[PDB]
Amino acid sequence: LVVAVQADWNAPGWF
Repeated sequence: LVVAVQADWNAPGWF
């Protein structure tokens, strides 16, 4: 859900 690390629910992140 965030923009930083990998890929989350609906964003290019996770934490």
